[PDB]
Amino acid sequence: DIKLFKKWSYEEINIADLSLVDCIAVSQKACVYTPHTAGRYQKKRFRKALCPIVERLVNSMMMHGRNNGKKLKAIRIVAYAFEIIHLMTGENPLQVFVNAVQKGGPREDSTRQAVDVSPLRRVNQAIYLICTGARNAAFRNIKSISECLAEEIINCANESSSSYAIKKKDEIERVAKANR
Amino acid sequence: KRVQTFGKKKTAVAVATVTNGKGLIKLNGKNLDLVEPYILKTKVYEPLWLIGSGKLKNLDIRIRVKGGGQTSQIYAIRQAIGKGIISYYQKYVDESTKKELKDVLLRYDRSLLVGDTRRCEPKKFGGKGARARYQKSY
Amino acid sequence: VHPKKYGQGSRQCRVCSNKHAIIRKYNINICRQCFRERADIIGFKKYR
Amino acid sequence: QHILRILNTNVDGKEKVIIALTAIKGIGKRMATVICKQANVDPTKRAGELTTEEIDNIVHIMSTPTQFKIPDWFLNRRKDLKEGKNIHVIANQLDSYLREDLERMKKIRLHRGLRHHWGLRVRGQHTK
Amino acid sequence: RLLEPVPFVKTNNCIKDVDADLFIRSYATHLKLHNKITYPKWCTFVKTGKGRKLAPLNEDWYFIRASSILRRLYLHPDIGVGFLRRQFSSKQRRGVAPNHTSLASGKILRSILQQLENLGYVEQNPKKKGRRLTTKGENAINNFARYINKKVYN
Amino acid sequence: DLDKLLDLSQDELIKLFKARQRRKFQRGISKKAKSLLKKIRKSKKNCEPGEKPNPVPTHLRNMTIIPEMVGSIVATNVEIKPEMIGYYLGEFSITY
Amino acid sequence: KLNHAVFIVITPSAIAEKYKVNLSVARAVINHLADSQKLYT
Amino acid sequence: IALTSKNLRAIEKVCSDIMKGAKEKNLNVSGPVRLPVKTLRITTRKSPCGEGTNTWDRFELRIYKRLIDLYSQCEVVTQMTSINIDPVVEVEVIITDS
RNA sequence: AGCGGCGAGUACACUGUACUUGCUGCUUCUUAGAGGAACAUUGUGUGUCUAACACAAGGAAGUUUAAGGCAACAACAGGUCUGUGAUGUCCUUAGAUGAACUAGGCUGCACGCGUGCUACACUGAUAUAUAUAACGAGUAAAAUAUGCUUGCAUACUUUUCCUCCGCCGAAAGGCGUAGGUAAUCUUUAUCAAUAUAUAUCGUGAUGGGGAUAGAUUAUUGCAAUUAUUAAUCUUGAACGAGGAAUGCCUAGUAAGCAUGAUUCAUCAGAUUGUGCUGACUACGUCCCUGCCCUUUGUACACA
Repeated sequence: DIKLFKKWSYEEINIADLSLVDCIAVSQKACVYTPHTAGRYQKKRFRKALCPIVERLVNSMMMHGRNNGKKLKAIRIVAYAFEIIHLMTGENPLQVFVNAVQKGGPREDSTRQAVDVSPLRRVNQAIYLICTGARNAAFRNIKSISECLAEEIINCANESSSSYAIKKKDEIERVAKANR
Repeated sequence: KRVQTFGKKKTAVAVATVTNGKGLIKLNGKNLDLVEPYILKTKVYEPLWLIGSGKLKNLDIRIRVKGGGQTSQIYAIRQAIGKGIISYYQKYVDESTKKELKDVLLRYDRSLLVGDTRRCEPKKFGGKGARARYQKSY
Repeated sequence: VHPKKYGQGSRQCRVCSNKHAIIRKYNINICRQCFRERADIIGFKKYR
Repeated sequence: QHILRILNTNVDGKEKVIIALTAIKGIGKRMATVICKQANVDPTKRAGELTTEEIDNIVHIMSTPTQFKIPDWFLNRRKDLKEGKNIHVIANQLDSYLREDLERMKKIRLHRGLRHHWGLRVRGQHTK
Repeated sequence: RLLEPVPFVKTNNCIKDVDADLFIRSYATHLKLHNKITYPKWCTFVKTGKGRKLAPLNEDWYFIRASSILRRLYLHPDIGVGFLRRQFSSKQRRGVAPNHTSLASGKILRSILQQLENLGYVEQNPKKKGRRLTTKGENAINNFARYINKKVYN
Repeated sequence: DLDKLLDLSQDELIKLFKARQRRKFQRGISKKAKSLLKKIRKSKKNCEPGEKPNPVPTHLRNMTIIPEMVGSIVATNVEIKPEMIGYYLGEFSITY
Repeated sequence: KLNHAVFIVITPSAIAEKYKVNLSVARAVINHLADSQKLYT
Repeated sequence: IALTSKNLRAIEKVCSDIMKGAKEKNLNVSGPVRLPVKTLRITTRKSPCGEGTNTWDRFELRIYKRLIDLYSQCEVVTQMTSINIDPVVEVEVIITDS
């Protein structure tokens, strides 16, 4: 039916923990050719999780200094990035995407005494950590942010040490070994 | 014969007229293809998959679209054509399939038949923002 | 003198007789000070 | 092929062929560009396949280009009020002629010269 | 790629039905071949827009500007130099002071319109004070549109 | 360099000058300016060439220098010059 | 810093990874074989 | 025949006054005109002195226009208006033919 | 403001179409006169079955549909007598403490703090254009002729707002006119920017980015020096996301981006409105700060 960037329809997904599934919320109602729909989140507790994870990045990687407030170019960079994922790797860009978002969330953090993370913040910190990997992998890194993305999502989805998010996840888990 | 229908959603108000013919659809002098966003072109295409091009192949729906945001034009035009096809089914062509026509539109969503009333507000006093104050010093 | 039909001198408030804080919106030719208390009688209905 | 060193920096060999002549001076990309178009050098190629022949064409181009078709205003320091009409004099000679200009204001020694001498912006940098 | 399936009944009776930027690109293509017009030798030393602050760097800025201005003529049979200036408005950065939107340069569009008048594709008239296409212009641009339509359809 | 400027008419002297003086002169000269000129010429003819001309009373900052009245000191000791005329007077108290 | 050169799966990114080239000359080699960014065939 | 005022009830009553005479006299009368209202608004600071928080007030004037036409005698319509118009309302007259 | 309809078509389809002229079959459409509709609304739940609160639903409208203003009692020895011919008391006027005129100052600067304005790029630097809305706002002087000898006096239109157009000038700007005291002319079948898709570059203190210059050209005002404003060329400081500290902020809002209006002859980098893109997460807490209530202890009452 629909086609993400006229290419993808994500008709097969991974099981993951089956809990992040409701948070990632990939379904027909959230199906769209490109992100940056008119979706609204300011009424309840679900529809922020209802919003597709693709939008959850096109709106979250956006912040860096002057580069703030440019979102059409965020859709641009994600559209190109999805190209490079399935090109440098033989798997579905959105499938390795789901893999990365699933295995890029901190399983616990003390934050005042360790405490488990709800799936909402599991997805949240995964997105945040990969996007702040993107910013410092686009600053002073020779390579452009697009190929930086193509490197970081595979690094986080295959458990490769090069991803910033996984190092930060290990640091965040390490606090448990000292408190709990 | 001839029915004139309107669509009000966000800034843009679309006007269309369903007329007798073979399926001639016109968007100003443009067609449904050169507005630019192929993403919203298929958003407007969704009803044509819901109903079918075969039925559109026997009536003409002229459109004038003017002013407003890019999203609002498409969102107004889908409602305008839906109201037009509903009026034609009620008046001239056929009622029983109109019953199911409403049902198949509503099954996809309620957003097509009626849009949203979300709109911006009068910015408030205190600073540049509506709800943001000038930085304070002590 | 050095008069001309230009600048802040050629016009002033018509009650305080001062050139400071004069508003000419719709050529009202009044100062904000006295205007803020004439606003209701003139018709300026503080609404929203 | 690449890396040619001349009176102005031309290390930008891996860079573009036109930028090979626009980075030498006049970062404003206007004097450099008018010199480029008067020298008739395409931009599709890169600076690694440039010719000393084209460079010599340029060293004839920038020689008092008032003789060329360029207008009066576009050229830097158009009037510089004196018995004639002076010119943009690029790189070391640029520094020399604007040195002549900065010494000639010592006789002026008016408010603006005294201020720029004592270390104040000619318009006020407003350290207030 | 730029094509998508068309199940609705079309007309293809004019140029507004066909693409705009690629149509003016193909018009520039035919314009190189037939070369009824000049470059001219006057546009090369003045930037397109006041706030552009860059040279155009295309060797075709004038060539596509004429094409676009013709497309604007086709769309609006009543336009003026102010209209084209506004249509070509661009940002301008004033250094330490904020950006501001400012119009284009009048003389470039004035020369383009005078060249169009010499070409006779457009004309003036008191009634319909803006620029109005001649009927010969209509037929030429319409057969041009049909040629453009067919060369991409089949 | 200087004699042609001394004898040259205002209409082309102002073309030698810059448009900031051009607009001023083509738009107005005002009566005080002509009084000051007809008086400084009197002072220039009366005074000896062995010493500089005396300053001008009733000080003002908008007496354009036109190179046919070079020599004066002012009532601020920067002598007006052929490179200096198109700059207005200034010469004020910015005491530091 | 830059050290890649035009000297020596037509995907721009993959070929750039394979041959350590600039992106302009990577699209140049793409043209050299086939004959902003595009959707792939 | 157009009317000017600021408070809508004045125009409403003096407009209800309009068509009754036309119905009585069976004239060739054109239809009414219902223009969007104009809003005149200004902003001004409170606090005569500069001390304290800076606070301002916003004002508003609603301005109401309608236009009518009648193929009726100018003097008779002028009088049948002047009989029942308020000085707080302004009127202009013009005629039609068919 | 239109919708038609036909009146002739300019090019195509074939048994209506974009561009045009003109009026009238007609007013949901462009709109406002008017009221209505939202009422824990219906059922499935929590609650002493009371006050209240939940889900689902119709519905544009379910957090009072959101957002705008009005602010009781009492107080501050808060600000203002520099707003007033609102005002007491004291104080002063020809060598004014009244008015005008010349010039100057609040733009001057080791520094510090605000409000802000402009980068640290490739999520970007750059050239082309389509799809772009709203609040907006807008009318006692020119010049000519004569007389005296460019200036003075006297006579005739109205320039003295925004401007559209057609010209000239790279531009700034200059010229002569259409419209309009205004849903009618700027302008509105359309005014900015973040755009757009492909094109130059492809993070190399880089071409990023602009603190910084002299040279000037036109406008503004009689006067621009203290480079008011402004077009070009030359400029190349800091800047690798940030000391101790600290501000504001939950929905078409923050932020980014512009832009209207005021003060206006000229000048936002100020203030007040409007719109576009519609971000990360909270159906919360009393930890800090600061309030409200109850009890309690006071040797405090200027608390």
